[PDB]
Amino acid sequence: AKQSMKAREVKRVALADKYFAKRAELKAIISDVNASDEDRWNAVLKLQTLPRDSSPSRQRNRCRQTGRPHGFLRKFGLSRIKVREAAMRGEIPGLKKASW
Amino acid sequence: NQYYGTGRRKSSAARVFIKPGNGKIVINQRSLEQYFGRETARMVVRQPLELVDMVEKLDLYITVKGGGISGQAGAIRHGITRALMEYDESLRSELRKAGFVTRDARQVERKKVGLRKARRRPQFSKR
Amino acid sequence: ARIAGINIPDHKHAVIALTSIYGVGKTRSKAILAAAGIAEDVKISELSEGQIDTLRDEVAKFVVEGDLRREISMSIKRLMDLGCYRGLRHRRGLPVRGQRTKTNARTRKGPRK
Amino acid sequence: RIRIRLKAFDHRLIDQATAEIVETAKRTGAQVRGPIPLPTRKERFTVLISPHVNKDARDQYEIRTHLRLVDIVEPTEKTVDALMRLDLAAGVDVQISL
Amino acid sequence: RRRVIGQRKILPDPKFGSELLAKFVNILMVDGKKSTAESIVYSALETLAQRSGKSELEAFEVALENVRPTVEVKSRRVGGSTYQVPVEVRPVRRNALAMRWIVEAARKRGDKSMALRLANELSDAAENKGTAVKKREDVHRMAEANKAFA
RNA sequence: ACUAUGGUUUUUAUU
RNA sequence: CGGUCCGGCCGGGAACUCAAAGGAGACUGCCAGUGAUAAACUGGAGGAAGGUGGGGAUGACGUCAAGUCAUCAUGGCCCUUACGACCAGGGCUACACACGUGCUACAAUGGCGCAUACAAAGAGAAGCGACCUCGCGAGAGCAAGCGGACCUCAUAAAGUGCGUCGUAGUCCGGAUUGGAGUCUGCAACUCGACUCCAUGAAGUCGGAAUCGCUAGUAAUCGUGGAUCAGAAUGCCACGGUG
RNA sequence: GCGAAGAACCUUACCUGGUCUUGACAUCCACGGAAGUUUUCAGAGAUGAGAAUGUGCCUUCGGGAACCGUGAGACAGGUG
Repeated sequence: AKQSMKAREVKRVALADKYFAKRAELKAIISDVNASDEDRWNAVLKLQTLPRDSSPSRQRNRCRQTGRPHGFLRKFGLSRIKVREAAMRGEIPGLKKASW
Repeated sequence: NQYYGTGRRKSSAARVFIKPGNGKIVINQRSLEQYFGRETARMVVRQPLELVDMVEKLDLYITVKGGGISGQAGAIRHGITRALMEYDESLRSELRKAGFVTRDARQVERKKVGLRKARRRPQFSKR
Repeated sequence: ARIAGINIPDHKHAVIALTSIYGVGKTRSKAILAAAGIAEDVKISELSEGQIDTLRDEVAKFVVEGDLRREISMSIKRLMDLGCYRGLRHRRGLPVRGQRTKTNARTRKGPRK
Repeated sequence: RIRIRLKAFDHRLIDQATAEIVETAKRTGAQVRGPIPLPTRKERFTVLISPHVNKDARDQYEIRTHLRLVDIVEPTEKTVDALMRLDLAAGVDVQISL
Repeated sequence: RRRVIGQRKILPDPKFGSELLAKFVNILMVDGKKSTAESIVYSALETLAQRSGKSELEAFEVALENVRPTVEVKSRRVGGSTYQVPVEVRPVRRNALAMRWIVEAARKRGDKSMALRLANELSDAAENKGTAVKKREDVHRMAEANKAFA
């Protein structure tokens, strides 16, 4: 993935205190159907879906070596080809060829 | 004097002691009558003792652990042969000809990557 | 005899002689026969004359045959003065399943190309 | 009692970390629990063996973690203060509690 | 190619006393369910004696003699090999084939109640009409109509 | 030796 | 071997299990045959096992101007009011038939009710999940224990035992038309997973042809994890009977 | 059972309608605001405005980081 997408990779986590911390008590009740009336809070109802692309709904831990969101080893943060590449140098501590 | 033998079969592991004396059999520090006596042919605890024709001349003590109740008894078959080869030198060949001294490794081995059960490869058709 | 509608055989187990006919339900009929005291297990020989009609106010209750066929044909018929998404696919080889269209649809398309 | 944890990936480094707190103790006549290595942790990985196109051929790798607790009944400045300063041995994690 | 594997054998089982009774944990056994076949061993022969009771010395004297193999056929390719080559079977087949080599209806419309089935097959091998006749008696005419080569 | 038989595939970067 | 809540409970020690592992043993060596009294190959002996024991580990030179600059790496070449960068909605899931890759059934040693046992092997502090209530249930609330061989997922299924179907394209089989719900998400019409109850087709082993297999294998029945609103029959990890 | 372990958008190509052109990922120079809090109107939204309001960290008092804004060249950018 591009370096311009690697700048989006940090813009997507920049709203954590701006939209995703001051209304978290509302976020726990905003869609609960055990409540009076059919409308009670419309002036705050949209404020945590009002931000787009930079939302927890698009947050993914991603390959720390390619920017790809899929097909990577979460214990290393990177894909099969970069585990292979390091194993040919013996470079990952305690990691050794065996099948038991 | 006591004769000794062990046996292994599909996660089951047995050990057996045999003495010259009155005809008894005991298992797992308890009486045999408390969980044996319903087995449909009981060959695995009889046929080596039937080959040497001993009837009631030997006193047996057994310990067994691990796996399923059939393989526990099949593991004891090797214990009642290894503890029985010491009974008389001229019977060492007879238990061997009867197929009781030989063992096999037919129980399944370690998984070969990625083969589902280590002995079959993926299918195909057409050209 | 007379376990379901006017069907004249006195044959089959009490649930199998009542299920998969008249829309009365294949599993509903496994908690209904106790109105007539009829047991799910061991054969019947204590059944009094006309005691079998105790089931009529136990199946209806719910819709039965024609009232179920009308419930099924009513599915698209609550708005008809104006256009609706329920009508055009009802007369096409394209079902309302949200599925990949060019495979596994011959059961909706029928014979010939 | 004072208690320590010695953790490593290498099976001779874990014993080098043991030697600076168990031999240093036996060589002063200090009371010891004796040689106990404890059961070993391991985890397995399956890794694709081509860099390109081939998705079916793969190879396997192991990582094994050794954890010793050694036990201390006569703690000293030459042991419980010295294992937190060990520079001559790389790739080991020492943790201690009072 | 070069395979020379040792031949399989079975020992007489002391619960049934013979080698001919020792194979009904395999003949008409399915899905690896061996103790499910053990459930009906030798009691199936007492159920056969419910249909013709003549004791164990006569229990198989036609129910195997009428159905046992006698010839092995097919061609051998040596030029112009558009014929068949009949050879008489060896004594190691005297009790074989007749309880294994046909399933044409048993896997198609069943073969009646299982606990009664060996008492039916040991009676059908002594009735010798309809099913399993053609696959047996065809080689009693083939080996007389196609025998000019060996 | 060991069955008597079964025809077609555009010229083409060009190594 | 000793003591004794008479119990591995506890001093202490590995009988033999389990997990750690490491070693012995196999060399045609040894007795004979056959042969070019060479190597071989088959019997005998000692062996649990014998003649690469069976399985792993793997892939020498080299072709198809194979595919590939979406795994990288790179020279040249191309776009540059854009083929670059940023945005909203569409689209890629559009469908008149053709074929692989599979999957489920094509019932009656099949189906199910009730009672019972043993494998391995993995996940785990915005996580692994028991208990409890509310409800027909998905679920909504309430919420213990767990920091790993120590504690949640969690009474492996067939087989073992006691019983029951009604002979019928079957209580079979599943494509589907309806009714009513649970929940996420900017939103589920187009383009959703799950829950309860009405309805039910095709299907009875299959044609050229192409196919795995020499035995713990044909057959049959069981256990998790990566991905993580929703999503696979693939992948890797594992067993019981035969 | 393809490159490609999961679909409203996204990883993503393609298309239409908006928006920009030394752009902007990022480096040297320049340069104003704290990040933010309350809140209304247009637009499909990016953007573009209207009305309140905070003055933190750093603070050789000169001047910086966090988070934003905007300008000039050398340039480059590339989901080829």
